[PDB]
Amino acid sequence: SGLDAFIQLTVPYWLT
Amino acid sequence: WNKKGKVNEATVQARKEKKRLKETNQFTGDYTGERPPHPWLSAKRLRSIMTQYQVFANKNRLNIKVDKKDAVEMKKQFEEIGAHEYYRMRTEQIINEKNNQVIDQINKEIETLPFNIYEEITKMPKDKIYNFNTDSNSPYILYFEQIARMFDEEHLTKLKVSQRLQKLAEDKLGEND
Amino acid sequence: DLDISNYECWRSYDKMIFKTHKHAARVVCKINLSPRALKHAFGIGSDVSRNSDVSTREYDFEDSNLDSFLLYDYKATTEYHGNNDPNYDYQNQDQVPPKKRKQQHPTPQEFWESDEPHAFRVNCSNYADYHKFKKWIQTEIEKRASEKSYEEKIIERFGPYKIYDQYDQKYDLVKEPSVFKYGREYYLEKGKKFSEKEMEENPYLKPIKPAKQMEDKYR
Amino acid sequence: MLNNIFIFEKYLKKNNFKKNKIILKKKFTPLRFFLFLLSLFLTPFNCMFIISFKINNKLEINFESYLI
Amino acid sequence: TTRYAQTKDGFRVDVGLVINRYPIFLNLEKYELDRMKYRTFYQKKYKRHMEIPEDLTDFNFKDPQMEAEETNIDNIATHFIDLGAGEKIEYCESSKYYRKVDPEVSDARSLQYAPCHRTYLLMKDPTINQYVFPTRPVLDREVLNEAKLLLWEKISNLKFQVSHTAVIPNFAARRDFYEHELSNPMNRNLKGVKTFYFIATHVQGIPWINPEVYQEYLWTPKRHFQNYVPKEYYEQFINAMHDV
Ligand SMILES: [Mg+2]
Repeated sequence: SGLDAFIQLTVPYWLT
Repeated sequence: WNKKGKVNEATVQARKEKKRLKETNQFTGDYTGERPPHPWLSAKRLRSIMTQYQVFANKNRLNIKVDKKDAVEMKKQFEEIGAHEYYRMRTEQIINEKNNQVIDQINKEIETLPFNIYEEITKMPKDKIYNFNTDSNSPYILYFEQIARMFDEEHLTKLKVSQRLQKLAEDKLGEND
Repeated sequence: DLDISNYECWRSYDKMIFKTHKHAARVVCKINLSPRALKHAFGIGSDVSRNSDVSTREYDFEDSNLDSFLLYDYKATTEYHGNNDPNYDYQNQDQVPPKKRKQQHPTPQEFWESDEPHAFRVNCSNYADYHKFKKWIQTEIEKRASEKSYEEKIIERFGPYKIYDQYDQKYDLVKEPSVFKYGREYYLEKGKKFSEKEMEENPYLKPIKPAKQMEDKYR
Repeated sequence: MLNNIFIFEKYLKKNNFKKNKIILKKKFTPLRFFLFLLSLFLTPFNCMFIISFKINNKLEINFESYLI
Repeated sequence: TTRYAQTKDGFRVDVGLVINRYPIFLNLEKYELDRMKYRTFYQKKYKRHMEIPEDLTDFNFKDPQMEAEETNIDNIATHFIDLGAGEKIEYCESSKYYRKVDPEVSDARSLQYAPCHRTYLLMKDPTINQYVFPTRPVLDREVLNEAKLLLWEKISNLKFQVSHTAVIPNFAARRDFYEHELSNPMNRNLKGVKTFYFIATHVQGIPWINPEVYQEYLWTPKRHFQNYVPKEYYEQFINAMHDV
């Protein structure tokens, strides 16, 4: 939930 | 004489498209119209953030204890530091009152104008009222060499410098620096 | 299990909880209190940056365990509900539609001075002992009610609020800058000094002596 | 004392907006939206704990912590 | 076909200005600094807040003031040069950089009269030996913001750089009418004069005003605004002033 759920979604794409 | 209103198909689809998309996500990648960020950022630098932010979310009151001796001092320190600030803060509340009165006096008087200029003042273009651009005069710039030396640590200045490169990477105000 | 003895809280003004929207944080609990106690037992609450049309004033507390907090009032004034109507009765008592009925609400300055209780809503960080955070306040207020008001103490320490508005008085400028007084020099550990290399590697450490208004023979 | 400086820059815009309260009201894309929150953990003037939904929002922040 | 702008009450209107320069010396107290020792110390023990990695501390950084000030001729040009054994002592006034500005001066003619507090400039009238801000009237056709510039190119003549953030006026006053202008046949049907003032901020310049119009221009902060001008003029603006 919360802020912690952007971060498994948004970031791991733009690493590559 | 009025009857019930029937439904638009727009409200129908939004109710349905969500359920298709609660599982999936719209944020994940170029599904959304998304430009890449400032290339100063790298795959490794995000992991520098993630690997340490993963650490911060896993912190609690139960991963940590504190000695009472450290605690009792923390009262008088942050109590009195706050006491200076409540004096400071409560002034702004008093200040902003008198500031807003001045606005109220003039808005009564703006009615007491001729026809020509009274149009513009009410019907100004928002581009002029919407100026949030910086200046050479900004208290982060004007006092930068002073404030860089007043702190107790360089780290607390690095809190500022690393902060800007982010915001410069957001609005794309940084380029090849 | 709650014990105020080892437990310790206070108030802060920059260590805070941040919201992106009003209802992002869950209402962890509710506390019924007269606002009059708070202003007398605690400072006046700062302005609102997170709860826009909901509340009027916030509060920011902290814990021995380094756990932040918030308090606020939820739709208790006319600022949300709107002003009262002197023409509408408030005694029709469900002759017009009940959904159309509207109760009378208080103005803030009437509300804050009231002894009447009101539910104050709490927000927290992850996994704090908010159950302790209640009785701390609820007991602390029982002390500071009789003792003394918080503002009057600060007037005794710092004097009245100085705004520089009065024609009748005659005020005094300030001329000393804090730059030359203060630096990292004061806040280093005692019995130490900067390495003369570090003193020169970091140009920020190099002291300054204030410019002197030199004699005007030489222009 | 920096808090006492922005009172002027905020005052003048009250006249421009004819409002008693001013907020800058940005809206960010996802990547930009997260980094702006990293900024806010790591200010020297405020230590923060952040709470939010799963969806980006029109953020309503004071100018005090704003900087470029 | 000249007609000064008029109200429904009938009063006359005058564009006005107030100009300032931001203060230079910041008085940071200890309690605002005391944190920066404490809150870092307690962090290192327990670390209840986000700390930074090392990969973010690799970039190049510049001081905006260092490089930009070494080119500013106002900063460069030092008035009072002397000689010394090898290296030489010098000094500049009428510049904005904080070292060269002195903490103790008396020159109300100059910008640096009180670097701690902010100050606003004032202007004497040729009619009366009283300090007031610049003013001028407005025609029935002209505009406040247009007239704002007509005053600007008048007194400044582009020797004096200022930013104009405010487009909607910030103050307004109601004076009693002059004695001299009673001769004017225009003002006798108007019966009043108002002054909608704007505010602007000094940059990268040096004050100069045509002595033809106004002379003997001085500065002052919010607090010693008492001395240079009466009380009826005092109470109007001080609710809005800012002693930084
Ligand atoms: Mg019909």
